Amino acid sequence: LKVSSLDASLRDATARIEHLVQDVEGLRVQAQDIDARRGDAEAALARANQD
Amino acid sequence: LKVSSLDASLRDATARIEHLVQDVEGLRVQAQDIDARRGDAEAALARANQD
Amino acid sequence: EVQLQESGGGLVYDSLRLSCASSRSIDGINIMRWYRQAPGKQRGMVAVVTGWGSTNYVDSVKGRFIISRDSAKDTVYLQMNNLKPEDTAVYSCNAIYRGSEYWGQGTQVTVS
Amino acid sequence: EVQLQESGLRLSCASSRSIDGINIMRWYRQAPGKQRGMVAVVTGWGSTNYVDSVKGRFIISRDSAKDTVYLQMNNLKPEDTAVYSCNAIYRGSEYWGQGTQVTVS
Amino acid sequence: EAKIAELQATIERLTSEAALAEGALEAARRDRSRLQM
Amino acid sequence: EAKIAELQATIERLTSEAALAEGALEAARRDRSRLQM
Amino acid sequence: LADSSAQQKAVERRAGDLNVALERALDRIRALEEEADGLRQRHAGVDTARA
Amino acid sequence: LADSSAQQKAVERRAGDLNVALERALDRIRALEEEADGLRQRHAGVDTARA
Repeated sequence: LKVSSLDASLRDATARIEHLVQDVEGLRVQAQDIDARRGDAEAALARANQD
Repeated sequence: LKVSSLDASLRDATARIEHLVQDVEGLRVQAQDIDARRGDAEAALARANQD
Repeated sequence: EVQLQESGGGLVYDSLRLSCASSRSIDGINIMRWYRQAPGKQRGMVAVVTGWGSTNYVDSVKGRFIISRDSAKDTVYLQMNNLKPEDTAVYSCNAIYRGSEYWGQGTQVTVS
Repeated sequence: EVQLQESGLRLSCASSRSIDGINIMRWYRQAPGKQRGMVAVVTGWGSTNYVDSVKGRFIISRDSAKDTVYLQMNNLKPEDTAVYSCNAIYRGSEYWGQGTQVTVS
Repeated sequence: EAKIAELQATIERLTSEAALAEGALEAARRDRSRLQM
Repeated sequence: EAKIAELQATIERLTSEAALAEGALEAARRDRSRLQM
Repeated sequence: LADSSAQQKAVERRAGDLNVALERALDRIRALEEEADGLRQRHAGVDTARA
Repeated sequence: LADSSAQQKAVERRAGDLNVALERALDRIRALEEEADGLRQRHAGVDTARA
């Protein structure tokens, strides 16, 4: 009984692991998207100040 | 014996999932901070365009 | 999860009362129904209440029971009347909430 | 007032009207010398389940367009040989058709 | 409103046949528990 | 919309439970009707 | 501003709706895990009494 | 307008997170339904064997 239950629990844990790894990598990528927006915004602020 | 080994691996995996939970929550906060600066920079763009 | 406390009990030589109160989501259950749980043998339903008042029953107890809600204590009223004393059984009341099924603690009553 | 005419390893029925305006409908199996028995259930959702005997065996599907429901026989062992009749439920009513039979093997 | 009424009625009936089935099958339990025990 | 979602979930619950009852008890008919007649 | 507040309200509504959906789906996952557990112990017991 | 579009950003982001999580939750409901079906099949076989 307890090998079966512990086995199911560890399958749960594994699945949550790959899902959350995908989440971590996706939020990293989305963070670089925000970073690119910020860079463009800084360039726009620069040209705005000079104008 | 299999229960012993698999319980050990489950302990290791739950340690890993806790650490990666810490990582993902931290990255969520960090993305939040960059988002606030995005808002500030876009507002500065807007006001400069107005001027 | 919704917890369920019940009532009832006693022993006399025709009528007795049994109502279980839910722990949360008061008036938050569509189908509620008690099951009879006789010893040894398996478990089976006795009466139902929809979310709104209609009440089908088991043929074994038609007219013998009244089942009726009470949103005051979320205690559907499973009323035991004109009991034939052989009909004793542990009584657990069920709740089907949000597609999930929640079981009571069971209660045994007998008279005569 | 609804009529469920039958058809039909693949069998179907058509309703009078209002498919998917028709809530829960199911099919029933009449083994000979036996009494009534439910088979499989489609809902308005497309939520679906079978009975344990035919679990894995049969497959059921709804076509919203042409006022119909579907049952497809699968890997049948003759034991399921019976006469089948397709059922539906409408605002608290029975609705039974004429049904049709299935044979050995 | 119309759809919720219709679905309520389907709950009604499905509950009714559930009751009848569970009843006839409790009767089956009783008779056949005797007839094997 | 919440009410229709709730009641519909209850519909699936009833459907599944009724199917389980029908299955077990058709099996009871089969088995013990053979052991009796 | 009219456009932006419209989008603000719209995405807020959709976020609340999918919040309810996540709550109910997580409750359903908990229910199914409990049910699968029950299957596990009772199946073990039956398969062992049959031995 | 600045803070309204900031709230737009934040709500849209957390709404995307809710949507992907609900995707996962529906997927896992599907998976637990499949495994419950597998337990049903095995547990019907090792119930007929017991009979």
